[PDB]
Amino acid sequence: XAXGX
Amino acid sequence: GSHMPFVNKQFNYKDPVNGVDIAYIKIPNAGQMQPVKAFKIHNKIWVIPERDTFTNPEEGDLNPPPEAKQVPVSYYDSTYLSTDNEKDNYLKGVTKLFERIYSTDLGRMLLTSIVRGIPFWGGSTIDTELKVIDTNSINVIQPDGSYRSEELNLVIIGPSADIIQFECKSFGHEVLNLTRNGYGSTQYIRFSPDFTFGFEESLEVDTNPLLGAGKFATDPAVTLAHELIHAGHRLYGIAINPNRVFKVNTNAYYEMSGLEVSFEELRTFGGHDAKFIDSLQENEFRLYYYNKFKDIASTLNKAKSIVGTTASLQYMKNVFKEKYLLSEDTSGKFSVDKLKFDKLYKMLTEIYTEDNFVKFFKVLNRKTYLNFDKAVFKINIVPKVNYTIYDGFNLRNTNLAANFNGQNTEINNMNFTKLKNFTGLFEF
Ligand SMILES: [Zn+2]
Repeated sequence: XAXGX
Repeated sequence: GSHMPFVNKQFNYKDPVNGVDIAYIKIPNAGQMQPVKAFKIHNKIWVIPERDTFTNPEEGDLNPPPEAKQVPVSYYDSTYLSTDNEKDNYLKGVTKLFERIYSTDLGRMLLTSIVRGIPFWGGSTIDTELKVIDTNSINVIQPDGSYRSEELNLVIIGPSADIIQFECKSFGHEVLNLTRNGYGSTQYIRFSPDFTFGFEESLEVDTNPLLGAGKFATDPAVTLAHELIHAGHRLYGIAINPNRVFKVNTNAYYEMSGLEVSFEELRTFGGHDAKFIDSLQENEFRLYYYNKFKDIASTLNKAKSIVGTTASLQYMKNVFKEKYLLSEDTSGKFSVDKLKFDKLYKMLTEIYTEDNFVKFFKVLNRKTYLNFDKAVFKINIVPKVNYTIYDGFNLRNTNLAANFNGQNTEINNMNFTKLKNFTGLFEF
């Protein structure tokens, strides 16, 4: 689910 | 990386179903779902060009929630991927990304590990019976209209309601334990080749939640490679529980908000981020998984019979011997070799990383996982004049070839439509 912030 | 293409066939969404590699399918434990048209791009790998309203029947509705309910980094469009033309463009976009990944040595290696990563046949209540686990298959409609069960390793599907969902909102599969016990399970990846994120080329700007509009676009091949790396850990059952976290204290803004980042995400990014994984806990995890692999070897040694299949007990014992690189003595006993274990574990967790893919693609990209997103754009990588297998956005023999100009959304503006800005909204 990942991308995150 | 690829002489013969990874996806050996040009698929159109409207090609007629044949019950083999273009077929109506259902996913296990989502019974009574209407069958969905799916496309088999490679051995063990399927693509479903639909929004994901199936895997998590808590997430069955695509409509935007209340305005005052929506978080800043979220994006809703309930019509996205609703038409045949969109679905055709999705399939060709995903396909082109697999090829871009496979054309690198690193991608070739990671795709190979993934195809080889057949979820373990540990389905039996009987300890000496080898049996498939049902959740590791899909049900495919045959030309006569009956169902057959087909094992697979990987499914690419469309997003759920939140097209830029940045973390899971409840769960993976419930026996996510299969992702952490050596066994591995079939992996479902939500992904779209039609959107990407803008980031900032300066570290000080990219890691600040109040600065930057997102000048440079992330290459979607990197984003897809990121999810494939997770799928790699998860198919070999070596994912680190998400409850193992870094309480981030290396960025002031994460810290003042008490933000936590899972070791699994840091490992997946690689580079300098992976060093934030407590060395003690890293040695713990590795011993834990080694012990899981020994359990697997002894299961296969105790194996007396195999059910739910025509394949030999011996063909399948050897499939897992290869998957887990097991050693075999003169009496035919399997065992886990510490050097081979260390090699396999290292390949999956240190060689296959986001930071490593960036080097192979020669793209600009975020320098750390611990940053703040700036923007989301709509893109279209399908036309060769927009994006290619070999060069992504930074097309050779054009103005876009040098200085990452093709990722520069100011220079290559016709290739990006900005949808939403995140800067300044975060919560600070
Ligand atoms: Zn991730």
